[PDB]
Amino acid sequence: AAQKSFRIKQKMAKAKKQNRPLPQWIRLRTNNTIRYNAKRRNWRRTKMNI
Amino acid sequence: ANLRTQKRLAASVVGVGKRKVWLDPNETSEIAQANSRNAIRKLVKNGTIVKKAVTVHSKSRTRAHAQSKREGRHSGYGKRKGTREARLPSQVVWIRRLRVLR
Amino acid sequence: LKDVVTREYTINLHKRLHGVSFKKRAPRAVKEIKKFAKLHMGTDDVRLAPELNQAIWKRGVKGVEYRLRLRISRKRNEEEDAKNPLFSYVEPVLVASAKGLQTVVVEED
Amino acid sequence: GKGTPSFGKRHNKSHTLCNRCGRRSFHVQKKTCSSCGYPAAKTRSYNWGAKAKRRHTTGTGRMRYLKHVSRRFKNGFQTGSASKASA
RNA sequence: UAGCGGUUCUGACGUGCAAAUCGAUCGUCGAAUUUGGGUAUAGGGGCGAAAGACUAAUCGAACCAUCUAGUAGCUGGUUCC
RNA sequence: GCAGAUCUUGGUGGUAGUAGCAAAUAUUCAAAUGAGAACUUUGAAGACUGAAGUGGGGAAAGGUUCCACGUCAACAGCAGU
RNA sequence: CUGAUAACCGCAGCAGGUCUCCAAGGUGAACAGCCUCUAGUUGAUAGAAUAAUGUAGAUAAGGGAAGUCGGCAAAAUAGAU
RNA sequence: UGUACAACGGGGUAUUGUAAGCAGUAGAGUAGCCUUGUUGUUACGAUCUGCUGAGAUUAAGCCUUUGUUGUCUGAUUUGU
Repeated sequence: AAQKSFRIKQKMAKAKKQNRPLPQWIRLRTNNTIRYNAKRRNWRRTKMNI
Repeated sequence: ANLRTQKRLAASVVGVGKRKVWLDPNETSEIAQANSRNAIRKLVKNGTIVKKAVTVHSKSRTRAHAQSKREGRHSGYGKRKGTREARLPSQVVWIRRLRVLR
Repeated sequence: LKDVVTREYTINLHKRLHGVSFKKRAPRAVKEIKKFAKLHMGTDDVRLAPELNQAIWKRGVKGVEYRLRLRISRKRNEEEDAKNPLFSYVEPVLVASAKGLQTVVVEED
Repeated sequence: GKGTPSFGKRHNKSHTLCNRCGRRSFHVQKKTCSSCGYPAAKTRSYNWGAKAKRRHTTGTGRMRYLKHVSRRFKNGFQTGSASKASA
């Protein structure tokens, strides 16, 4: 890294856009039971294995 | 308040390292209002943030020590820790002599 | 009831910092001047002046002078006032010889 | 020596992302995947590894074409369009 | 010296800073040197200035899955009156 | 049907508020923020790494830590604005 | 952007491990060791007392290995002419 | 509210060992000068002498003190 492919950088883009909590409106929804974001990754605790 | 960013930008603008920038505590809130390099360049000119010029390292006892070695001091057997070849080699004394004759 | 009387002193730090480790002879000189001002003036909030902090740390951690000419003031407190109504405030006084001086009451005139 | 300081030297990769199964199981030196087996003509699948088939048989992805087969069988593979009667 | 190693204190640590580190002491230091990156060699197979050593914390023989709920004259347990 | 299989899974104990949080020489005063400052920020000191650096960049590897604003339940084995 | 006693690997913000370019003044043979400048830090739970026993350093009159399996650990010598 | 107690200061005792600063036909020599000498001076000069048995430190587990400055009723608990 710092000098990369495009495939790996594309996967950094997708793992960036996934790295956000629930939107607040999903909690108030009818018959919603998604309490939080469970597939959340952080760069310290879970390396993404590309 | 918090003045990390302003010290970073001040050292980056004035050119001197972070260990030499001055952020006086009287004007502190005004320095906390300046959040750009262009505002730092206005807080530099009027005298709010100055250089803190260099700690002096006077090579003067070096000059006295050198001048005293010039007169023929500091050259006994105990001010001398490398060998007679390590200080001034045999080869260089010879190359000085034999070019002179040549 | 006023008790605002400023007094100067010599504190003999040599018989206070005796036997203290060398990386603790200046900060314990600080923690000893706060106790000294508690013992004389009586109050429990003490403010050392930063010029006194320079006067302790001239010769590093372990080169505290033997005797420091202090000027201890006692003042009243304000601004959402603390647990004491009064405090002390210890400034240095800048003398040639801290040896040979007694204690002297400073007049405010 | 063979435990943690030798783990300190572990800065490379044997494997990179396979183009067919997207997995980081394509060996760099061997130039072959190890989970699917690209670039062979097949996908590696074994009856000893019954879980690996279950992880990658049909019905786990999108079914971008099979989803519309039974339904399209269900009419008898008609071509054209329907007519309009009323309302 | 740097580097590479790891000799003794059978020192420290020994529910550790560390699944083998720390500190002194020490071997070697210009070449049968040290090291990166690429590549080659794969399990009764490799590779070995050879110790049955090393082959990803595993090695007189790797790891994974399956036959496999393998076999057991041997241990243990075996539920109310 | 259950007391026991170094039983499986989940929870909870005494120990015990003890063992400890002791390498890398080091902290101190004032002000400001703030409900609250040994730990934040600024000024004044005192020092340390001493240019085979605790300095300037990069290869590998990580992947948005980069930078700003707001913020402190959680992590930062004390605290924390 | 970090490139490492917090951005990589070691279950973790782990005194370990990992490739290199630049690299100032003095003493000194020296890119050793100590001190400084440019640069960077002041981070590594703190306060008070400071007894047992420790770990790390030290010093011991007279004798001098009588200690122990063994002068192992320490001391001595140590540069240069 | 006391020939009390403390922080200082003074004195004794002690330890080290002669301070800072000034002076000096003291000073190995070496320059610069002049009437060039029969100590000819000026300057540089580690050191030496006089002041200097000085100066420093002296209680933290030394002694004493009429000198200077201060301190001296906060909480809590208890009976056959």
